[PDB]
Amino acid sequence: YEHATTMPSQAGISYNTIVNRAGYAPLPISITPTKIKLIPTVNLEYVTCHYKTGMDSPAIKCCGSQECTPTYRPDEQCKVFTGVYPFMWGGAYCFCDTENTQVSKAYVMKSDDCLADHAEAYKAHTASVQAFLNITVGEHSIVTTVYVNGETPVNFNGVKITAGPLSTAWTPFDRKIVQYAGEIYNYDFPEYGAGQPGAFGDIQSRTVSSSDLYANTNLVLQRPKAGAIHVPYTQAPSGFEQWKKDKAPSLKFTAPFGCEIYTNPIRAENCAVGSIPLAFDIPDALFTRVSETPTLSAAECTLNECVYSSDFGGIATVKYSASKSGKCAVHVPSGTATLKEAAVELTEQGSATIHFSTANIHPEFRLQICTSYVTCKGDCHPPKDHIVTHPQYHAQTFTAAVSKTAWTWLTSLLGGSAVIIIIGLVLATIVAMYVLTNQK
Amino acid sequence: AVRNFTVTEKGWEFVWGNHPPKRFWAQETAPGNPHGLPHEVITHYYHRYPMSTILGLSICAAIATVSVAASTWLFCRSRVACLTPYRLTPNARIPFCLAVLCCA
Ligand SMILES: *[C@@H]1O[C@H](CO)[C@@H](O)[C@H](O)[C@H]1NC(C)=O
Repeated sequence: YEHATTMPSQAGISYNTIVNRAGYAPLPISITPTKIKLIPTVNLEYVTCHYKTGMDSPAIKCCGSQECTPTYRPDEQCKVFTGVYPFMWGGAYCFCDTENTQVSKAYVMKSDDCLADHAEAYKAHTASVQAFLNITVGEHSIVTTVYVNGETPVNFNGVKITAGPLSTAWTPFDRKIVQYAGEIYNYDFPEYGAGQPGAFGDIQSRTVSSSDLYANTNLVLQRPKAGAIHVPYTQAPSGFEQWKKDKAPSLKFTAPFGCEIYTNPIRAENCAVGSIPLAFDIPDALFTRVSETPTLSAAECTLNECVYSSDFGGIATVKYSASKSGKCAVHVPSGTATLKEAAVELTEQGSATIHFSTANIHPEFRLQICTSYVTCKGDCHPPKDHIVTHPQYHAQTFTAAVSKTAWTWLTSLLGGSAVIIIIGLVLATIVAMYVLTNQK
Repeated sequence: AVRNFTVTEKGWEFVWGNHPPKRFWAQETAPGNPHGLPHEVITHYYHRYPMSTILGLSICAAIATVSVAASTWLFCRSRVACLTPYRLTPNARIPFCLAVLCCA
């Protein structure tokens, strides 16, 4: 047997369905997504951390001149300052008052803590979806991590399930993302080799252990103070630390649809968007003929309690006179109510209670049991809580909460005016016919 | 501080300091009573479903007013068309219509 159903991708909410055949007992299928993941494929563009300005010891030449060694290091700069008179703790270093030179040389390296305190700039694309479903079909229950691509089935007890593809291609991560301290930021970082001073990525390394380093920090060399041995320099402040000052909240705080962002691997969990289409291939072994299953008779539904709350705020009691004990795949074909139980135990004679959740102020649905179709009606009342901590299990119809007094008033306004128009038209036609027939 | 936020049926969460995030969902509860007088019904179906009552109520009122005006217009036209043949007779004898319908 083949089925094609579709269930909302709302984690933590069970979803029940029934399968019917011409000469087979109905069977219940319950799917519970405990966790829905979205794992984009990410490429490590580069790694950024705090830099460290390293200066070579000044090359002091007394009564002479020096030349600039050519540049070979990240952001490396060299300059020869003439007319210096350095001092040390012993005393004056040179004996010439002038024509002394000092070579100052600076460059940029990664900080010693780049192995731990670093941010990884990634390119994110090609999202993939996985779902951890508790699946119960034919009183057979399993747990499976099914991929939500439409290509890969999952098999168990001869049953085949093909999930996906996901209805919506939406993803929280954009093309360029930044991972730092276990948090993901949607940041438009500069490309490798295109970093700018004082901003994120001012120094870039391909890998945390890589031997390359692009540095752009506006390093310049100043003249040493008179009678001093040091290498003055001026730099734009670190772009990593400035970025940390102005990160803005991470994706776990700014993502839509309630997504929860995790790292290692970079993923988004429990996004309440889209719907998973399921394709079922069920072997005929699980199916049972109508004779084998109990057949229901003399069943009446009473709504002894109903509040149209988000949770199962309704109880329906059905009086039944069944042929034999067994199991019924209790289900409501309409969207009026959502049933907590996908199956109910059945005895020879008695009453069965079913917990249901509805958004209708005046509910009236066709509860389906093993074979019977009971018509169940009642009245519901507003619940206590203004706010709850769980999503609504039912679904809101356009005419869900419309009462009956509203129907009476609307029919009187829309339906009484039509009556008045009909009366006027009849009177006009009668008068016209009367005068026309009374001319001759 | 006191901060008010609007929570709808879709959901709403807040993180306060180092506490774990807390999520809340609205729920159709109040105010008014749909099983009551018209003002209570209008209040209940306005606070809930806003802009779907103001539009609907205005549409219904406009339809009712147009229907009433049209019915009055047709009734007056019928009265004129049934009386003027009898009305403009020089001696103005109008027993039959007034006896069968009491139009005047
Ligand atoms: C899904 O199955 C697992 C494994 O037994 C269980 O721990 C979990 O509670 C089940 N989920 C629900 C919603 O029952």
